Amino acid sequence: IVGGYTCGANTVPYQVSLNSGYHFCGGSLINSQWVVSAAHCYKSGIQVRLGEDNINVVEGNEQFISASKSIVHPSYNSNTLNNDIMLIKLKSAASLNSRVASISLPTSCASAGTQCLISGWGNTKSSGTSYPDVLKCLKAPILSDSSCKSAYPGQITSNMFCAGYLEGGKDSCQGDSGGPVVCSGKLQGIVSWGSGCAQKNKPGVYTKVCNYVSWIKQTIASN
Ligand SMILES: [Ca+2]
Repeated sequence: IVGGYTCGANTVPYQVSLNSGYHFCGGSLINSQWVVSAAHCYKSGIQVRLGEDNINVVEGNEQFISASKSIVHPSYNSNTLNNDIMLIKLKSAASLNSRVASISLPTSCASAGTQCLISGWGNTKSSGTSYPDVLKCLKAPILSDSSCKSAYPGQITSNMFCAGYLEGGKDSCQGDSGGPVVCSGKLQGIVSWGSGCAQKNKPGVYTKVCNYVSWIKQTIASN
């Protein structure tokens, strides 16, 4: 997250870190046994880390649970990042309390202009590299589909939306991928891609979760 703020320990209780010896992506807990992330975060043999604030220090609310199964969306295209969504099942159920909690799936798609909370452990610099240890947060609006497509001609599908600031300065970034965009208390987006970070007229691009609720629910119901 570039231009954000320190969230506070366990203030984003559905935020998880995907760990394969090191943090490499975010994700969102959507029930006690399932995490939703980006398909471009796929890799074998990872551990899901819940209850994290400082990802390099054991602070006493962590739950570490290995993944039993990954399911990349059946139509994921890594060249275009169309359908950049994946489900991760945990080997055991997380224990849910105020500091570890699931985030509700949307019942409708959030409109441009809705303010949302974006969070992750990704890069905090737009020209340079500095990775934070504690979770960072950004409050940012969904941008119109027209400004999204004008910023990224030929690249925005109906499974994507833009959020952030066309003037730059505030954005998600590398290492935030797979993490949440939460609006009015529901999971509306997944940190997916963008050109650089916090650049002018290159806002963040997010997987449009509301398109995938039927697939998520049916998948969870059979796996
Ligand atoms: Ca920790």
